[PDB]
Amino acid sequence: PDFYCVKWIPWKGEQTPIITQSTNGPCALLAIMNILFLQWKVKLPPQKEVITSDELMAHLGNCLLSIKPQEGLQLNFQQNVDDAMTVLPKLATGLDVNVRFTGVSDFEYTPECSVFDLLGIPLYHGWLVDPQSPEAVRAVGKLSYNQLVERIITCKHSSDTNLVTEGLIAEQFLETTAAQLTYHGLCELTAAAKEGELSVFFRNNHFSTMTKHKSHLYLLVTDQGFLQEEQVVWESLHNVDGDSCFCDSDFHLSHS
Repeated sequence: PDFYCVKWIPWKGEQTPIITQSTNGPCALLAIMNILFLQWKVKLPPQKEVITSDELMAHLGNCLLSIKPQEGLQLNFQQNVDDAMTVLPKLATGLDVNVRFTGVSDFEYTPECSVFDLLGIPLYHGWLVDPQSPEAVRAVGKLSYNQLVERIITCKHSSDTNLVTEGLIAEQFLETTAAQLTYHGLCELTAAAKEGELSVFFRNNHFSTMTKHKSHLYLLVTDQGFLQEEQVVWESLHNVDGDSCFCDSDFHLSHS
């Protein structure tokens, strides 16, 4: 959990490095930092076999601090920086996000949110309510999965089944849509999702590098296991659940 292993993969023309989580924690630095290496925003000596939470960290800070501003955020930006810079070292350990269920770019604002909101990197999650189920739209509203828990516990105690009825039928929406994704979220995600531009995906307090390529949603292979395999580069999110096909950089299929 201290060091990290480099996959070294031919991508977009040249030999490009990438990082592999084996521990598989609430680990979002590997997920962001990855993006930067692809974007070639951070170059690594061709040599490098390994890298530390230390290396990765300081690499990101020089990368954030090298953002000159774009006129939304004006001197609002100047605090967006301070916010992020300060909760930067947080990313090393891990970071909960309060996911909203309204939309796939909808969260309660952590100040760790500010790192993405500054690196022009989108964050998305799959855990959306289904307007193809009316009770949720009403019985969940704009509440978040840290604010819905607080609320379900309030309803379990209200002597008024008018608002226990909700408190039951929220308990449904979790003790069912456990996998933090719905078919609905998954579809709606591809909707928002710009082709070919890389992003980050939240699920079960766990972070993934993402993209849409030929209008399907393919993630990266942050798994250390498939490691000598340069051609094994993207897994699919073609499906609500099941199995996924693997690819080389150019999104051609590959086999062990």
